[PDB]
Amino acid sequence: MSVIKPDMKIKLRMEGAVNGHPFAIEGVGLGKPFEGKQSMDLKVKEGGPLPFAYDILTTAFNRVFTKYPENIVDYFKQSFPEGYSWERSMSYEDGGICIATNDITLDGDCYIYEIRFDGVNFPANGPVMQKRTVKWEPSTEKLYVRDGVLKGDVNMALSLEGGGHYRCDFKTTYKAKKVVQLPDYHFVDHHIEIKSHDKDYSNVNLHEHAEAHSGLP
Amino acid sequence: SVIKPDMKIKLRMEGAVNGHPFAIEGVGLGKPFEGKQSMDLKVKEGGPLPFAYDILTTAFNRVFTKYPENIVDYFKQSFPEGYSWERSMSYEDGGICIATNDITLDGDCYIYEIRFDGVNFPANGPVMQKRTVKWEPSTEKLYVRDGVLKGDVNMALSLEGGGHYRCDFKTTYKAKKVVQLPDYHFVDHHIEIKSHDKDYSNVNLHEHAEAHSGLP
Amino acid sequence: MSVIKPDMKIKLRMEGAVNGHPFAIEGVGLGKPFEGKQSMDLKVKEGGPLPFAYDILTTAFNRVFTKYPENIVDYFKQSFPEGYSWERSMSYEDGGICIATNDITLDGDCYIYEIRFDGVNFPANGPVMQKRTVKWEPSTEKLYVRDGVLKGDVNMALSLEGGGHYRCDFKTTYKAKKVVQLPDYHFVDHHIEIKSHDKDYSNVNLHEHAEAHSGLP
Amino acid sequence: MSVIKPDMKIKLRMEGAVNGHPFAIEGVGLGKPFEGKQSMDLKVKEGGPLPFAYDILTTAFNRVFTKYPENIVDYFKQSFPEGYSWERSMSYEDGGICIATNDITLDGDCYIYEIRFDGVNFPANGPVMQKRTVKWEPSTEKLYVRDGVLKGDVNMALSLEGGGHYRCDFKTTYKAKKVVQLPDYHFVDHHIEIKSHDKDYSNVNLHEHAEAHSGLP
Ligand SMILES: [K+]
Ligand SMILES: [K+]
Ligand SMILES: [K+]
Ligand SMILES: [K+]
Repeated sequence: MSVIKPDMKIKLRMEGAVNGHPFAIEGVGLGKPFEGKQSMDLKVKEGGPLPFAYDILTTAFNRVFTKYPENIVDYFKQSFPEGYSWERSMSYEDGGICIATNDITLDGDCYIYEIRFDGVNFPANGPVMQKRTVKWEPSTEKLYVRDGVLKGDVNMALSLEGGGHYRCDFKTTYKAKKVVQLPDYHFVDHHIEIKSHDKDYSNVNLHEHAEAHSGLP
Repeated sequence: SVIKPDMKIKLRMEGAVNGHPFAIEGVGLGKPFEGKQSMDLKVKEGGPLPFAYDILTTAFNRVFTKYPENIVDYFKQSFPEGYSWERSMSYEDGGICIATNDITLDGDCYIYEIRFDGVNFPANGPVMQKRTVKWEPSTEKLYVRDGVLKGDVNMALSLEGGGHYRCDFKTTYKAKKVVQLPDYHFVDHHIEIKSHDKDYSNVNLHEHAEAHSGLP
Repeated sequence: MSVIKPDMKIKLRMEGAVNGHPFAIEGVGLGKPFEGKQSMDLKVKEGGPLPFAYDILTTAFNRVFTKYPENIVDYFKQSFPEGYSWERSMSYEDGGICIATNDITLDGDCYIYEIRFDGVNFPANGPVMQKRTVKWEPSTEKLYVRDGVLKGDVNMALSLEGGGHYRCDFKTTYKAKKVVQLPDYHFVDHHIEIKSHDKDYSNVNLHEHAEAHSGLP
Repeated sequence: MSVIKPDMKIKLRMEGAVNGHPFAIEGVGLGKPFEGKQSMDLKVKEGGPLPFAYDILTTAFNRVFTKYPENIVDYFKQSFPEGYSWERSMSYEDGGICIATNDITLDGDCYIYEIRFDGVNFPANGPVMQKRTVKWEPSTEKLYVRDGVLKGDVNMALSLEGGGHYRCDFKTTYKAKKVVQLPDYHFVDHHIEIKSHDKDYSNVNLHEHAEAHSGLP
């Protein structure tokens, strides 16, 4: 009581490949774990310029930054100081598919992410290889316990240039590194936004706002 | 001027699950602007039903959804001509249902013609074993595609003995006339069986639904 | 044991709906069970002229007509005279999805099918509603036992007018009406063909050739 | 002169992660490309003993070793000496999902593979993490052209210890590194087998036999 301060820092490195093309990105940021807000700056270190839509990475760049109510177990805050990991599949409607992992540790006031990201089967003319995405719409993730860990599923949509949406289904498994208390079925509303970026996206400023709830009464 | 603050509902569903035919009729009423509704359902054929009644309930109308001013209400616009929907329901254990509803309006009463079909439910699964408790509340994601409205929702049935059984809904809503097309939005749901008899020949069913646009 | 002839007959009625549009079709045919060949003539009785590619229905119009090698168990011929039923989902790459059931009985030398077929979510501009399909490619179905019944999965593809293919995944459950010996994992090669039809498909002549095998040695 | 001999060699390195646990494997082998047979020895170099069923990896360890008839275009042999790459998703019935990539080059008479393999969401209690798999059944892959490259889809099944099967759907994209003749829709029968292995699977002898065909008749 309590290793989680109302303001905390973040450092990350992501190593990855999309359609066989390796890349690496590093980031530093800060957030307010209790208001469920956070932001960070990201730099492409390898594989620049990135030949695919930068949006497909942004949800990989931590649910501790989630405003939780008193009446809902917070699975992620409990997990610390030791931390937790997640595994995620991201299945796009045109047969594109990404899978990512994050190992999350804590070093004093700073969370440290080790991220692996991989994607394949994106069509050369699809909205990802042509960089035709605008942003992720807001979302509501559904979280439920299975086999003693936490699952989260969310229907995601990328707004497209020239209108319409491009759909993706996320399936995440969250794994506390130690015994914590398990939440009941609940929801997390999200909104992730790229607030600014250069032309090749080599530098990105990224924000997220997330709040948990129990849905309709 | 066809949508009165209090409306009635009449429906018939004809269907089959794992090749077993059945039919259900229902009467109900709701408050379209409050996004609340309820109804009484009676199994007319194929009773007693050999499968979890819960797979049928979401088939038994987004007219009954509370829409804000700032969000276009596709469903209230479609009347008096009305609209139809098509829906696939994909269960994590390979069970799959598809349903259709053709919705018309007669005076103050909505009329549903529903077809429901399901296959490949495992005999030892929670559907055929009837081990479901209720649907969790949900948030549906609605977006336009090819001039019509799509709605996708991550659904989950609570199970006897704990845990959940997941289902992915994909719905297409089709107005039977030209209507204004909404921006990407959400509909929170909560559907509940309030009462039923032992073998579910009689069911009282409630839904509460509200539209919104997510996190500012 | 002997309730099957080297030549047998078929009668069927299918009732169905695609995208909410009801229809009905009847058919009569004959086949050579032990050779795995059959053909039939089909007539639209209701809902004509069908507004969707007829091809989506054709596999719905009996594995009794499969040549089975002596060394593979034949679940299908073995089930008669009590017969069997099947349930099938057919998932198309564009979100279109059909499910169908067949209850198969035997009356003397004639199999009788009671078929229900339903499909939804076919896009208005897609190859099914726009009737742009040419034929099913031949296929190899994979059959395996689960929970004391027989499963069959097959990767299907419709050739398209002006090139390319439109993919569909079939998952079938076959259920004998009496206890039968269960087969080992095996394959059925298929080739289904519309040999002739009239302009709007009110009348169709349909052939299938099917042989079981156990793959590369 | 043809860069493809009747007998050729193979060298590979795979780097990967399953459920967030990294590993690396190297292999050397040889095969007869015009006969569609090949074999190789594999050694775990990092991450061993592998904590998951080795079986999930084996298909990631080259369609060149496929016997093509003369009447079917051979996308793979044509692609050399410049070679080709593939991307593959492998979707398991219990929500486990792997994606892999292979970049294939040619050095003299030795193919060189650079392989990335990633898998997530395999349940702790599943047959992959519990190592309850026996072998892959033989299979028939379906190959078709799309967007000027070659697609291959295959229904796979792992035989399980003490009965039954565990199903996986493969979707592969093959990309020649230069312009080659595109084939028409066809099939490849496969049979992959671990012929021998030591106890924790640090050392594996792996064989594959593959033949192309056009289906019935
Ligand atoms: K863009
Ligand atoms: K129950
Ligand atoms: K056509
Ligand atoms: K084993």
